[PDB]
Amino acid sequence: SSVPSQKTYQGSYGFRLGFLHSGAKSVTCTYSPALNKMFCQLAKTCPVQLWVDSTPPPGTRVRAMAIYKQSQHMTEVVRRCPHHERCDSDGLAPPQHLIRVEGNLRVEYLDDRNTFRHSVVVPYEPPEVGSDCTTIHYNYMCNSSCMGGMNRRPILTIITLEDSSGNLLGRNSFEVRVCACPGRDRRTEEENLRK
Amino acid sequence: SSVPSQKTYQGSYGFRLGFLHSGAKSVTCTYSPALNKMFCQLAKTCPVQLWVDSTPPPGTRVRAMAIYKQSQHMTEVVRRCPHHERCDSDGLAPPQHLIRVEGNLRVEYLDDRNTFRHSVVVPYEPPEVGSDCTTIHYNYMCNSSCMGGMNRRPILTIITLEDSSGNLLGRNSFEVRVCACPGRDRRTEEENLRK
Amino acid sequence: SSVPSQKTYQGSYGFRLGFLHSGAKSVTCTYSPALNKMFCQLAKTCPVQLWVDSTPPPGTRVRAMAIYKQSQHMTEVVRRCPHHERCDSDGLAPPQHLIRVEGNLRVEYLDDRNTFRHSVVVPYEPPEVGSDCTTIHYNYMCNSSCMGGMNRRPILTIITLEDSSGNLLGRNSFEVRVCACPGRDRRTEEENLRK
Amino acid sequence: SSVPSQKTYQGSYGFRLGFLHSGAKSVTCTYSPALNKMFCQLAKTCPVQLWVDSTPPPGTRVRAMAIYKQSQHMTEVVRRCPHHERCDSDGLAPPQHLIRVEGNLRVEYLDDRNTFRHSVVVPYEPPEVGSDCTTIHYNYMCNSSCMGGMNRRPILTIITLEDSSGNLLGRNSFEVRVCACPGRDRRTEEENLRK
DNA sequence: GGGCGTGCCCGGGCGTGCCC
DNA sequence: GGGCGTGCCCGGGCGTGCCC
Ligand SMILES: [Zn+2]
Ligand SMILES: [Zn+2]
Ligand SMILES: [Zn+2]
Ligand SMILES: [Zn+2]
Repeated sequence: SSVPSQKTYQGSYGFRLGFLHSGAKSVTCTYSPALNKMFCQLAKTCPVQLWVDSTPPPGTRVRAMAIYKQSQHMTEVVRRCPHHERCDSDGLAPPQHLIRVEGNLRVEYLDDRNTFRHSVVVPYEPPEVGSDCTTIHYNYMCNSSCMGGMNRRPILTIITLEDSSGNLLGRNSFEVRVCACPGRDRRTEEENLRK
Repeated sequence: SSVPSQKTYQGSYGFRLGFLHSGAKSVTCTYSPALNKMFCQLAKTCPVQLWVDSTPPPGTRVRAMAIYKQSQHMTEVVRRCPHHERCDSDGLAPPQHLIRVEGNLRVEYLDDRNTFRHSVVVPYEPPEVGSDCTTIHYNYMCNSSCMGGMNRRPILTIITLEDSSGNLLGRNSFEVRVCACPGRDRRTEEENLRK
Repeated sequence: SSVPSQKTYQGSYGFRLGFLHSGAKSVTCTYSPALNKMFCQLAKTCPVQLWVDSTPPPGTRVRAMAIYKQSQHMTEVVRRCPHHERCDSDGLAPPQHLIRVEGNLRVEYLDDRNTFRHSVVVPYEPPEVGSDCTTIHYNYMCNSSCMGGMNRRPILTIITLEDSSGNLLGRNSFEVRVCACPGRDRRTEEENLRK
Repeated sequence: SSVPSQKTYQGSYGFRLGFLHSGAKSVTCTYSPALNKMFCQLAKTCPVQLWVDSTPPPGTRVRAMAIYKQSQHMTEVVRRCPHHERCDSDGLAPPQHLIRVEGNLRVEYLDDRNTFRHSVVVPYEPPEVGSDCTTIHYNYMCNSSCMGGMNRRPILTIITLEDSSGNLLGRNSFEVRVCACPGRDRRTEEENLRK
């Protein structure tokens, strides 16, 4: 009961995610729709669009949390490796958190008091007049390969729309690989998929 | 009267088990429907799905217990071998218990006061809206071959749906082999079966 | 400095070891001169002859100690596995000791206060008028394969002739394998040697 | 002035090092005379022989210290990476130290008060009558590749014979690679050398 | 962008107590 | 005495940050 659900849930507000088109072997961030997987470099900007069919009420929040994808590792909390944990904080993000948000004055970093899982939360803001969507800029602060952290294990990022009390309004998820060469690794994984 | 029943019993709630599809000679966990037998590596995650036709009431519990499959050994309590008993506790599991549950804050480990058999219990949780089933992650903390423990003897795991008082609501079981090479050993035992 | 020397040392008294001729796949004990290696079954009698060119003085003692043969394991104390440690004492031998002596009223079992290594000691007795030699009956109380004990690692037995203070008068050694089928395993290891 | 000398110096006592012959792709430890380089697995035993032409006086000590081989990295202290630092102490070795000695009751672990470099020291012991030499068992507690530690950089181990005050009596050194497959990597580096 | 690292995954096959 | 177990040794080969 300590691993959060990843089940997609558009909910009453029609909550969906969108991703940008990207460029290179070493592109900073690129999303594979075939794999529903984001490939990015350590600490680079990963834009994620939030789409809704209708505006949720005031006090709605947007939470991001990583979990390991594989059954064998689901119950292990995703955290930064010891090496990077001792390195690059912005004053708000605790050094142990993998996922950060940039460019948001109201960001909150949470350590669940029962599961000890990390997450990062911002208020939901509606798009400008109109718009079609709102964009959050996430950063992942370890490579998937980091020894003593993710240790080459795939993760999912779970994005939830929640009320102020943490009740679920919507949920979406995508896989992530943080690596040196996102364009190479996207092409490799897509070719293995179509094989 | 000191060996528990293994008789299948879907009961009033239509209680059934499901297992995941698995990958390798040394896959960490794989289930053989032909043998109704789980093959897994020591301490690796063994996901088991709980299916019900209708939700049981609050206070319902899910218990797992191991017994030796063969008549000659049924009356012997299944325990960890002395070597592994002295090794890896998570703070909750007594070191003598073969079966653990991972990722559940409400787990209880029991030593029957009359039979001295071990079991591990968690509360039953209904699936998310939606979902079709609930999944528990079990771990087996000795190999089937462990000298002074299972000593190469096959075991059954008995999963029971129970009320708070221990009254039976449903029961299912499967055989287990804990070994270094679950893929090899599943294939070997399936080939011997079809011979 | 915590691993004892195995260097052969006949010393002033011309101290040498002798071994009996043996019979079968599952002979209880058999010695390979080609390998300088004793093969025996768990807890069976292993006769070792003590030869001297001249009688050492009163108070001389005979000590036996096991060490792992391989550099990678030399610094680990040789002990019985947890399973057998909890099983068969004769009233004198501590349950953790691998090597016992049978049929000697003056046997002593020692745990070194600095290295924690085990040994077993008897007084040296001269041969009868015649013889030509004196024989000690040793027992090894785990198989080489025992999990959590020797764990398939080869050992040496070091036999030392010592004065009452532990000063060295002579030293000899031989390799040991404790196993179910000493005759099979001797033939296998001798054939691998001559290959 | 904060990087120690590696210059060979047999000194008045004719101090030299010797290495054992080794076996496999994944042999636990193997020494390349062509490269004057030790290849070993993390935490496995690395035997090093100490040879002298004459016995040094009482109070003589043997120190081992690691430095980075390349000019670009020489001035950086060699330490364990953060991941392994937080893992496996024997009660004596500080968790930050790369080099340990096993099986010696008089080992000392030092952090230089001026350079902050680590070293491990044992008393010099003369060979037995027999023997020709004395052997020390070293362990290296990180892989050469460890992120945040050696980070794929080659190191030298410097072994010094010293009086009680730290004055130099003799010095020798060898390169070290700690890796998963010492046999493979020795063969690879020897082939590159002869190219 | 091409290509070398290097811990670890992968299947082949040898152990070794015990069944026959 | 013949022969099957079964954890682990063995070499082949894929990773993936970083050198070129
Ligand atoms: Zn990291
Ligand atoms: Zn066990
Ligand atoms: Zn034993
Ligand atoms: Zn390390």
